[PDB]
Amino acid sequence: SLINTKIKPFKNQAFKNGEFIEVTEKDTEGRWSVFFFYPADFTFVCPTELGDVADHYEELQKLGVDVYSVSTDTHFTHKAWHSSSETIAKIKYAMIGDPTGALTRNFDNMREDEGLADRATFVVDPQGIIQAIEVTAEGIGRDASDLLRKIKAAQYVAAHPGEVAPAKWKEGEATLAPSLDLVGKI
Amino acid sequence: SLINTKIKPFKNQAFKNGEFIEVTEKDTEGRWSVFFFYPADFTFVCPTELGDVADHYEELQKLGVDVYSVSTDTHFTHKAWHSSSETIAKIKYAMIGDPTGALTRNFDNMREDEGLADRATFVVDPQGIIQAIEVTAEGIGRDASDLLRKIKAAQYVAAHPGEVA
Amino acid sequence: SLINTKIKPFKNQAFKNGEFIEVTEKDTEGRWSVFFFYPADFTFVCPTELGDVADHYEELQKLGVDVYSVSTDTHFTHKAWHSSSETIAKIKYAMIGDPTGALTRNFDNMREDEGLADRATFVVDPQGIIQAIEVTAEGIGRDASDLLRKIKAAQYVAAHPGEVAPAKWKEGEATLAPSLDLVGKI
Amino acid sequence: SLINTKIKPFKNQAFKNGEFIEVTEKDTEGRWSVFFFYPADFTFVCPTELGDVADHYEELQKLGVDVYSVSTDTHFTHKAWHSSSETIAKIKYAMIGDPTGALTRNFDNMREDEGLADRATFVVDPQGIIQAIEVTAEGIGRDASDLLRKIKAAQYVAAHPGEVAPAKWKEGEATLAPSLDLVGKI
Amino acid sequence: SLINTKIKPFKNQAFKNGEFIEVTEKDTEGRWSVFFFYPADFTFVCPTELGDVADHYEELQKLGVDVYSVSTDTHFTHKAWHSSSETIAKIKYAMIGDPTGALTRNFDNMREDEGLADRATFVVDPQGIIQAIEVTAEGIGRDASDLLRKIKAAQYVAAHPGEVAPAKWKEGEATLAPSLDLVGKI
Amino acid sequence: SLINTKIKPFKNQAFKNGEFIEVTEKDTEGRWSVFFFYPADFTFVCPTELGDVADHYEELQKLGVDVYSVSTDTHFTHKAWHSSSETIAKIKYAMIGDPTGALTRNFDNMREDEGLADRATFVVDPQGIIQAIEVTAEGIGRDASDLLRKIKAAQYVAAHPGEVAPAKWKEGEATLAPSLDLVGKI
Amino acid sequence: SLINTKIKPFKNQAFKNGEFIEVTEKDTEGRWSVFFFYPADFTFVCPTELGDVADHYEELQKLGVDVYSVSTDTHFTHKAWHSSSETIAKIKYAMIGDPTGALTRNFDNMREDEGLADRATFVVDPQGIIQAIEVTAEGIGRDASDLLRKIKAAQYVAAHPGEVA
Amino acid sequence: SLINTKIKPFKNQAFKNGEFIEVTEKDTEGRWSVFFFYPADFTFVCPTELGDVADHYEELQKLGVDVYSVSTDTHFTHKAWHSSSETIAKIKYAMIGDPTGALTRNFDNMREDEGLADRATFVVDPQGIIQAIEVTAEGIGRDASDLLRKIKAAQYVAAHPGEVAPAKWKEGEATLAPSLDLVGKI
Amino acid sequence: SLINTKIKPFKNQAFKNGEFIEVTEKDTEGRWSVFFFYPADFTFVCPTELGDVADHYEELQKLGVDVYSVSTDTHFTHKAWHSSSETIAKIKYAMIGDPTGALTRNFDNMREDEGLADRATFVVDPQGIIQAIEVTAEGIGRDASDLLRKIKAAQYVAAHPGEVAPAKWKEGEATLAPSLDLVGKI
Amino acid sequence: SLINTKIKPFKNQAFKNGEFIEVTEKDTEGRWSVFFFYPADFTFVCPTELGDVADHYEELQKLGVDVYSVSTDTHFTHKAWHSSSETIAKIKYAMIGDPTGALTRNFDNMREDEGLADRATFVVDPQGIIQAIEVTAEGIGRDASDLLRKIKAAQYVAAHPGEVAPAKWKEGEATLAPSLDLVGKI
Ligand SMILES: [Cl-]
Ligand SMILES: [Cl-]
Ligand SMILES: [K+]
Ligand SMILES: [K+]
Ligand SMILES: [K+]
Ligand SMILES: [K+]
Ligand SMILES: [K+]
Repeated sequence: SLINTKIKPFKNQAFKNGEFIEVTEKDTEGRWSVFFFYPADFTFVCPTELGDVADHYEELQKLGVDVYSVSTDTHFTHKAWHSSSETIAKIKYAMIGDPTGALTRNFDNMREDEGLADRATFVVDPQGIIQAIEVTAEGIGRDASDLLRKIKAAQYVAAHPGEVAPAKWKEGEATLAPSLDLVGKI
Repeated sequence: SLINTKIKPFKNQAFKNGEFIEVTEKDTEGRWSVFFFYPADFTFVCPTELGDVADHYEELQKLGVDVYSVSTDTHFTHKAWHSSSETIAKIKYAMIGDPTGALTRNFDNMREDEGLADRATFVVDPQGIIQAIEVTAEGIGRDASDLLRKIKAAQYVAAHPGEVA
Repeated sequence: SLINTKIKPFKNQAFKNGEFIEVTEKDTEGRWSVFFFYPADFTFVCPTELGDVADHYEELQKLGVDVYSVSTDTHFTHKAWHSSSETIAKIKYAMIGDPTGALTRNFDNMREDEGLADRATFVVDPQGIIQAIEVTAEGIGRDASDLLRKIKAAQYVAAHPGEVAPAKWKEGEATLAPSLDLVGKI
Repeated sequence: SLINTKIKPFKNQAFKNGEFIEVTEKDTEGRWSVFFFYPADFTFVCPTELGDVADHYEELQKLGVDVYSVSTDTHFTHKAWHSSSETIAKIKYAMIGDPTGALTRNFDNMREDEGLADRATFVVDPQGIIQAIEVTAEGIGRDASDLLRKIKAAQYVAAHPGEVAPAKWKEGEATLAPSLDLVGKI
Repeated sequence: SLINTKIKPFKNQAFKNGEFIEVTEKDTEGRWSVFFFYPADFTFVCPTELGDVADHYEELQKLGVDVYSVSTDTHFTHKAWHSSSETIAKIKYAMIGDPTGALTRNFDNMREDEGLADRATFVVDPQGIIQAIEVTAEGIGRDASDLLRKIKAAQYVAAHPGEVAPAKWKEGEATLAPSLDLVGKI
Repeated sequence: SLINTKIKPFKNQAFKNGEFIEVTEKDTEGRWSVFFFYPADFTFVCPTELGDVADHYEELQKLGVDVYSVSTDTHFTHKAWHSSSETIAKIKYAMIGDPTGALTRNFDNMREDEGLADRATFVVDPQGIIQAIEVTAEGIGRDASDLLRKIKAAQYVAAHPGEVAPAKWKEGEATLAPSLDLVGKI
Repeated sequence: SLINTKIKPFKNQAFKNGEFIEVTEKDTEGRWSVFFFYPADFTFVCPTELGDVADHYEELQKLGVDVYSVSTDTHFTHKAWHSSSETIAKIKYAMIGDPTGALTRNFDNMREDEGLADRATFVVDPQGIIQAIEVTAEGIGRDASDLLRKIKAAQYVAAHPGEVA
Repeated sequence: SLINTKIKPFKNQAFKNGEFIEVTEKDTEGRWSVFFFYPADFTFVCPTELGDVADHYEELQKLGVDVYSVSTDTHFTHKAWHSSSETIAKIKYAMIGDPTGALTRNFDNMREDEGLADRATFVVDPQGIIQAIEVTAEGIGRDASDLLRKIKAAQYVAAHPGEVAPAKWKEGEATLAPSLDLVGKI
Repeated sequence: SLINTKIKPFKNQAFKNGEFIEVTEKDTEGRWSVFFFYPADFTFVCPTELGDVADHYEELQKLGVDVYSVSTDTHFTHKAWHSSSETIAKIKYAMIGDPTGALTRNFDNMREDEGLADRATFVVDPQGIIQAIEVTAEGIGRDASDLLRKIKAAQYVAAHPGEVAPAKWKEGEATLAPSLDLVGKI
Repeated sequence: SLINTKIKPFKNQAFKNGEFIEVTEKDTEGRWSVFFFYPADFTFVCPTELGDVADHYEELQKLGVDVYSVSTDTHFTHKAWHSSSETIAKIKYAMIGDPTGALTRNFDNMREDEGLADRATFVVDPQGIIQAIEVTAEGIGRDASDLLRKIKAAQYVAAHPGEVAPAKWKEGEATLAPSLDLVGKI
């Protein structure tokens, strides 16, 4: 999989808080990033997953995490969706348009026979390495709280090399210190 | 990704409740399955995660879900690990050995420079279709409760396609 | 060159008069067809050209001509655009979504570096043969009346094989009949 | 697709106002150029279209636009035709001969089974970029008035970048100024 | 060289005595044929040669020989030239138009850099076998009396097999009988 | 065809007036040359043709024209034939032997199934450019008077550039001056 | 075969006398080496053979010979096996883990359909040259005394090239 | 390695007890075989390894094991060596000559830059599967008694499937019975 | 290498005792054949060798051996040579002409830079198998007596399979009978 | 064909007069060399030919000619053969072993299906050029006296470049001098 690989260069237009901006990989350097892919704008389902990320966005920015939602629609479409839907209107992070499919293909996330991205979330660290990946079928919700947890854990191992976060790890809980004597002990 | 693709045929030995059994894709037919990959027996993060899945195993079995843990170690090694660790001894689901690495590569989950599988979880429906995928870096834990929630969502949308807004 | 070539098979979803439908090359067999490509929904030059075609749609249907607008946006986006623009709301012809870009490539009409189609119009006869092509750069509008004139002329020539319609030909004006005697005499 | 691509180099003999001249792409640089392809000298639809362009050549020159008609006949034949037809006699622009077919193939406009060019018109700006294309079937005549309209719109857009001419736009009519604000409003 | 090879199939339009016709390889079956290539209509050297052939056309028809002049101009152009020039107006043989160059290339007679044929003459027998070739350079005119001489000699060789026409063979002169005894005796 | 191409380099042994010599492309530089190919020594038709050329050899030498007869036999064989035949004994020009076939193939004149050259004559100018070609079939003899006619005409064209020899041009007859005014006047 | 070829570069983790160490070809330079491959930890034939080499290890060390056992299991597994079996606990030479299988394939010794090494022994001289090779089927035992004899013969011919008839 | 693979077909001449015979793989079917390779006949070293096998040959035949020694010399050379050396004279098994190198290459045992086989011994069971392999450098003796041991062990596991022979196994000694309960126990 | 390979099919014209004949491989079947290649007719070393074979042709015919001399000259040249040289005049065997070089290349005997065959002699048995080859440099003569010796030995060996003729073997001398017993004894 | 080609580089071990040596192409530079190939040591026809060459070895060394016998056997085998055959014991020239077959393939002399060389002899001059080749089938012996004759002739021609040695030429007999006058006169 693309776990533990570096993200590839990209250049896309985006809608962000009433403005059109350009995003490239250079904007991700030195930062934590979340690439949040979804198939299409303006479908008949409430865009809850994106709204749930927007609800957590202040906290994600406090942790220095930037969020980019991505679909193969244009930034023009994103802007109209943002005006037409109260849920989407809550989004203050960048909505990237990827009509060439190139960003989606960099993350190996294209449904080629449909021309739409799959429902994938990628966590990328400040050096561009992918640290977590989540892909679900339609109807299987992506929980923004499990995403926050994973990010906090990724930030923790980065700040404490020599330690690993066991299952269900949360802040305050015990970590493990990989060693010879710990081999076969747990 | 492999989302929404059918799992590939496989044939592997496993340790399960004190015996060595053979597992193939025919054992997954008509059942919900969780393929739980981890890098290596006799290490550290791997057992807490495996133990957390063992703690929910009764519940997963009430939902018609089978669990298969997979690493590139042999079934011999799993048996030995099951006898020596208190956390692993709780496991009652099948521990598959994948020394040729074929099952891992079928799930595109190999660390090729280490010969070990990445920390990946796959939810596979009764038709062999992969419905959820999770992969994390060495040190970021999986949450068995989030896995359960997803499995319940997957079962619900299968039973009731189209219930949305 | 796609002039005097046969259209290739396609299968696309479309928005037409409040519903979603499938459109394929078989729906064009036996009919006159206009494939009207444009780059993106929710932009500026695109709606005026599409509305202008919607104004001639009653006349075109009386001539047996079906209209298909095409962009690489999805059919969901078309529907949304249709509900929010007064200009697009008057479209009663099929709005095809081509997110894989396969129909656009069939017509060799993709801006590959943008993932959007160019501003191209094609006139296709009942046998699937393209009889007229028009392509313009981003800021130059098309004129549906010139489009109509070309369709009428195309119909005449199909209906009168040993005749040809000269420059600026309108219904009822003097046509020419290619022969040995007429050679070099105009 | 040739829209928005640069014309290729060429070198051809042409008949222009009683003399044979050489035309190359260097003659087109810094000028607006119309390449008017037609299938054959001493035929029927071909002269009426060429005469119609001649009727507008005074205005086109006034706007800095050069015209080049092109067929696979030789420049010798164009001269004989100029002398024998009262319509061709009024042509004051260069009548290019393309017997190798090289210029016709640069514009991808050969009828390979006939060795004759198709009825295509290309509008080229001072930088060599193709801004408008029109191709019609053998029996359908082109309309010089619509060619004029397009040239004027292409010239306007060159001069007012950030503006675009909507459908049916003519000199002295309202133009659109793309902005974030205007998206989805028309 | 193409001496003693079979002509390849062809299908070309032509002008012959005020009418347009189709010529193919079937029209030459069972007949003797002269393919007279020249570079271009409405030029200078070409008509004098074509006229010289026209003068000898009755004699040729008596010998069962058909003439086919060829250039890469169209049959429309040949008609106009036929009406235009007093030299060309006396041609009663078929003027083939070869705008695709296929017929010229079958006889490996194309000037690929000009798209015009060279000045070549081919004698073809009733079985389609080329028995004589003549190619001269741009500006050197051919002479039909030579052509007739070669034709008469070709026909004798066919009607009297086992004999050969020596240099300067004219009707009534001695012919050689190839044999073992004659080897090195001349 | 090879008309108006430059001869390729060659190196062959030859027999000339009781002596063996080497001939290369350098020996033809600055001179007019006639390459007279024939199929085989000690045959029947070949000597009569070679003799006919021998008769005209003084006239040719006055015009600065050198003769080179060629066959795929060796120079040893040419000598023996020179001693053996009264027709051949009168040849004072160089008899080239081309047993490798390289020289024959440079002139695309090989009968690949026999390993013998066809009956072809090539006129080459001082710059090595072929100005006239003649190929006849096994058994049709060539005529040197024709050859001289083509040679004299080739030389005039070279010494008076901007003029062209019409059909049947002989010394003293009118020549054409290619121009614009003359197009379609003949 | 690989007889008389130079061993290829490698980098692997090993268990040795209670610690994890890294082993590369630089540790073999200037020494006589025995590479002892076996299919899998926590099995049957493998330990008797490994124990027999452990019984001669003091002697092999008196002759300047280093021993490396190799299997496709991890160094973690070797450590666990060393703690649980009385036969393996006697091993004081390095137990190399080869999970990517690179060291095994360098010696052309992989059972590709099992992901396990074949039962092969290689004797490698101080210049990296392979001087003796032995490979046996599953179930045919290696003889550590025959190995010793060969190592002594290899050392003798190296010291005294040409002493024959 | 070739361990546990089937031997490939072969056809070689051999010297055996004063006679020349032919050996193919068909002679190995249903039998145990030992292929004993060695570099060359008639060198300056006493051929002890081959003599040591000859000393054990009666016993090997009682166990139904056939022996074939192989080098790239001819069977002619083997026969002369057998007459000249007392050690070689003891050999009653087949001495195969392999001058094409094909048998040696089937067992991947060629030193290609020398054209001699390496010092390899292969034990092959009645189904053609290689069960043991031994390769040594020069001076490192192959012990025929270790070979007998291996063979007895190979024959034993074949006769008692479900059992394996541990290290140093000899007849009378205990075997192991691969089972789950034995896992990690030894 | 051609020793012990079968001759390839061929079809050539030849001069034999005042007539031209066709020779093919079918003429060689069931006969012993000598293919005597030489570089050129009317040269120096070539006739002395050919005459020497002629001196032995009576004996060769008596032994059922046919002879074929071969060069790249034509059969016409062989006849002229037969008439002019008292040495060649005594040749009663077929003098094959190989102007395509095809027969010479079948025997791999072309001097590719000269288009002449090298001085090679091949002995072919009734089954088409080449049993003896001799090739010499340009200046070295072959000896027909040694050719005879070889033919007689090849015929003896055909007749006494299991026997061989040793060095210097001549009719009625001791021959060897290969056996195991004779190995290493001579 | 290896006639008149240069020998290729080689490096082989040999047995010569009681010792083992290396032989390469450099040992032949500046000397006359005979490469005498034979199939196998310890056989029947081979020794009589080799002994026969050993009988002329004193004469050959007086002529500056070195002899090399070659087989695919090893040099060890040669030595052994040398010690056991009365015939081989008289060989004082180098006996090359070619177990890789590389020298035999250089001379294109391998029986690939046997791994043995054919019965071929090559005469090589001081410049490494092969001047004579002889190959015979398995039972036909070579004659060293014919070999000597060819070497002498080869030496003469090298020593007298404008001369050639005819058929059956022996030292002192009449040689020929190729020239124009001698053509066709023998
Ligand atoms: Cl385009
Ligand atoms: Cl050969
Ligand atoms: K799209
Ligand atoms: K043309
Ligand atoms: K493993
Ligand atoms: K030839
Ligand atoms: K050999």
